Amino acid sequence: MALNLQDKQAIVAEVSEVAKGALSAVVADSRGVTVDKMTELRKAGREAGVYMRVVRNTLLRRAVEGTPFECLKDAFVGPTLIAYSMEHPGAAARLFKEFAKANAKFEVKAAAFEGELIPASQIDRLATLPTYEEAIARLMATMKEASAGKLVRTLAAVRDAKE
Amino acid sequence: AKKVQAYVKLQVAAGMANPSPPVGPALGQQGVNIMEFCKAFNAKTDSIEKGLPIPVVITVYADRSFTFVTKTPPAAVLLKKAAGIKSGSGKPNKDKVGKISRAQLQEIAQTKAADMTGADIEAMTRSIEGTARSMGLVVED
Amino acid sequence: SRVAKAPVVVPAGVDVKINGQVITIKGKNGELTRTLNDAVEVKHADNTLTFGPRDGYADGWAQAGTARALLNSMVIGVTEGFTKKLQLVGVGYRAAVKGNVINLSLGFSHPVDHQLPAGITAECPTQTEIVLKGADKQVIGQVAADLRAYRRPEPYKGKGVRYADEVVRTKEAKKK
Amino acid sequence: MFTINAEVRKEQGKGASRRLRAANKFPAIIYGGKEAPLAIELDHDKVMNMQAKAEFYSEVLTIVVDGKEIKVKAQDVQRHPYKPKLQHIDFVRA
Amino acid sequence: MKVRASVKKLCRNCKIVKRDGVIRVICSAEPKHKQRQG
RNA sequence: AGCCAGGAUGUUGGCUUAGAAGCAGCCAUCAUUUAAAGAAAGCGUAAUAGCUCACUGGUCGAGUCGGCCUGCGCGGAAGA
Ligand SMILES: [Mg+2]
Ligand SMILES: [Mg+2]
Ligand SMILES: [Mg+2]
Ligand SMILES: [Mg+2]
Ligand SMILES: [Mg+2]
Ligand SMILES: [Mg+2]
Ligand SMILES: [Mg+2]
Ligand SMILES: [Mg+2]
Ligand SMILES: [Mg+2]
Ligand SMILES: [Mg+2]
Ligand SMILES: [Mg+2]
Ligand SMILES: [Mg+2]
Repeated sequence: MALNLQDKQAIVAEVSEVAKGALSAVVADSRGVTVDKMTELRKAGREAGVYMRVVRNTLLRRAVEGTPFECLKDAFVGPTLIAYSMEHPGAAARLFKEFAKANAKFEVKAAAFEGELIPASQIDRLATLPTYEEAIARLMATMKEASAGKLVRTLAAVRDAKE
Repeated sequence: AKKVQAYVKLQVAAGMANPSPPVGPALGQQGVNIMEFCKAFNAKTDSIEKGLPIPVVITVYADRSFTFVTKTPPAAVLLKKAAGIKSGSGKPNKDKVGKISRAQLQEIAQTKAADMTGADIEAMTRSIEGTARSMGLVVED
Repeated sequence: SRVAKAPVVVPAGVDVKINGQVITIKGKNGELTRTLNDAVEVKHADNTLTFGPRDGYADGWAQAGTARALLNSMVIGVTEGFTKKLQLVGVGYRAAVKGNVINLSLGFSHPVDHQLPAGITAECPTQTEIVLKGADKQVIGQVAADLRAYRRPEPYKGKGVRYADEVVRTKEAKKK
Repeated sequence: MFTINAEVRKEQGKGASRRLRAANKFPAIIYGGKEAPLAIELDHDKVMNMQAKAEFYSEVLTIVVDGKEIKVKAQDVQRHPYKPKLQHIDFVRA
Repeated sequence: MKVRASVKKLCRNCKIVKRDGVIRVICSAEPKHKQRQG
């Protein structure tokens, strides 16, 4: 390895992945298999790539003393074991879901997804981001307005009104 | 994917499928029928071409036969039909025997589109690079 | 040092009766238990037991740490109690228990009937498992040893009385 | 950095000399220049350290005598015939 | 066990203990490494 | 130091190879997957092996490692 120098290094880089970062996910990894790497790196073949890293650096004293890149509320985000997930290029969307549906398949605990940076706070996995470049959800979102929400109430009596 | 349950790989060439002398009672003895190893194989083997070595998983439960999901061949045998000698190493690094270049082996690395641990279409280049240097082959990149 | 310098925390329930150099602990279960010490000085106070050396003794610490651990296992002793478990292997084995004396069949020309000691009882949930709880860690460990002894595990097929924490190497016989 | 403190020898000869290395010291000398040569005793384990650093034989060295800084170069060193210790050291007023 | 006058640990699972006045090697993997008189 | 994890993919590498898919064998030891993972440690295989090691993360929380110069002891050590 090395000393204080190797230390700072991993941080400034790992933490520039939080400064220049598109997104951030904190996932405790008890019982982490190599299949684990074989996943976020498989979901990197034909859907991601090297635009993502996830260095288990719960070195804390490291990854944390080294977020003077402005990462408050992360002392609370420093408990137990974690595997920092940081985005550089691409949207912040897809990356979150990957773990969301990984850990839910068992694939090691997800630290109840303690949440992370970008919005900046605590725990509560949302779905803002992943619904993007699927704007056909805004095609289906208009709900035909005048027509679909029509053929559902203005036209739902007959199929349920002759009682 | 899971882990372990049943799978091996012991063949010579697709040119002569389901051989007897080379493997025989060794091609499978756990749930694999020696005669049933010429039906699901050639169903896709004779479907593209025969010649190159083709190993494969041997997913075996307890339902009579077996199910093998095949993929890619050894990128090392691609030096007997698409490079030079009928052999390979023989005389490794005591003399500059064979020599390939950057040009060749390109579309050889291109075929394995579902068999490469490197999303970087460029990184998965130096991987087969060694697969053509395990016998004493210099590279004229 | 270390193990010695550690606490002990007398769980709300244990009597902790320090009479000079004699400590007696009773609680929940377990017929009390009361051992002795020597170069170690023990101190009660608060909700714990502290263990330290004693000037003039080079045994110190070393005698003190074993004090800790011992005393430690004495608390827990009467608290949770103590584990066990052995399984018999090989056709025609099997154990019994029928009181406080276990009857063993191990392929001799005779049963064995081993008689449990004081503060330790055991049951045979199965023909081939002996599980023996007790307070005195030092004693279960024995009766286990003592039992397993009638027929330690041969290293060829594995027949004999194992623990469960077993490892049984087992090897092939000389070639022909 | 090579700074070594010593004391002017009150005795000399194999007698006192063997009493030095006995009490974890050792004899030294300092000659050169128009200044008359000097009887010096150094601490073993101290200097034993400075001599392992290959820098000890190339860079000038500084000697403190009752507090008077001499500074010389490591002319010659006598080692033990079979142990890792110093026997005696010559020093030149350079 | 071996009663050599030099004991030496051999494997990595070989221990080296003094029980009574006697140095011994205790190997957990291989019993051929068991030794006394050291 | 324990204890919790992990230890792949090109690559079953080709090879004097009956069969060799890391370890009686030859020579090679290069490049990826990433926090680490050696064509390389061990048991030992009909051949797969199954299960475990260097090396990295976690827990814990103050020391820990091996040489050097020296003092005193242990084994080595059986006889009428
Ligand atoms: Mg670290
Ligand atoms: Mg005179
Ligand atoms: Mg004399
Ligand atoms: Mg004895
Ligand atoms: Mg540690
Ligand atoms: Mg482990
Ligand atoms: Mg093989
Ligand atoms: Mg080989
Ligand atoms: Mg082998
Ligand atoms: Mg790293
Ligand atoms: Mg280690
Ligand atoms: Mg001596």
